[PDB]
Amino acid sequence: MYKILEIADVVKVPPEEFGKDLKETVKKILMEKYEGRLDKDVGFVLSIVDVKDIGEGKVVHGDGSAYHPVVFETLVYIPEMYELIEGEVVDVVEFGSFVRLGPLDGLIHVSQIMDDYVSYDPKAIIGKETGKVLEIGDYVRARIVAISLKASKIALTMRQPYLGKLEWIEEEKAKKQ
Amino acid sequence: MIGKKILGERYVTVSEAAEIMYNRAQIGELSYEQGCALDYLQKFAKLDKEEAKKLVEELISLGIDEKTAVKIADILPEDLDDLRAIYYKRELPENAEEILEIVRKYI
Repeated sequence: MYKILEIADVVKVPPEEFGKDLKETVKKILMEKYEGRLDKDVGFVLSIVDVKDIGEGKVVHGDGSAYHPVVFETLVYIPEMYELIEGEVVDVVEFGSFVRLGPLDGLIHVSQIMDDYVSYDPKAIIGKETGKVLEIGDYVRARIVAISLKASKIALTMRQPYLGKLEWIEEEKAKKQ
Repeated sequence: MIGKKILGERYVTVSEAAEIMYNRAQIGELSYEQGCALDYLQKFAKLDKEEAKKLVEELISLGIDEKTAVKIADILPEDLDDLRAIYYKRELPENAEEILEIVRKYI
């Protein structure tokens, strides 16, 4: 899932920046501090969208920086258990297929791709009885079955009804019409 | 932790997130992961931001929770089976058909 969060914080502005635009300076500091961070509860911080409020600066002894209370908005990516997702296969190995979900990828272990005997062809995952094939570039619909975010592993499966490579789903619809 | 406290949140569609990331890329170079996110978002956004947000609003007007409305807007289900995929371990909505009509209505 993707979310926009409203966050209250206190931003430290060094004296070397006192001549620059306050909002731009605060935004830059927030970007350097939080973008790229991965939090188990919050998710992956993708962007500091905007700074919505900046209070008066406070100065504490022994410190030359100005501490400003602020409220900023941020876009985050957060995987959720049992979530239905759609993504692109970016790597296929003998033990599974990696699927891009945004800034993070999920892994469909080789035994969770399809209900069939599969084999990895060094020269895509192929089903022996169905002929179904999964290779880099394919779009898939899957479900998250395991999450381990470390400030990482996201496990995916398509071995449930209504899941699979998009083309397989479209074919099923055609037959059922 | 991220900030002193999270005041509130809003689930957003992939379509809207894609435009938000597009704007971020206009103010500075993206990291590798931010770049992957932009690529993913642009490829899986099935509507522009305006339409996606309009769809979510319509679905919410029917009493559909925010998270689910967003997921529906992201997936754009075409039949009952697609809805069954979304409503995992959940009973299908009594308004299942109306949802499909609206989705098949982003038009």
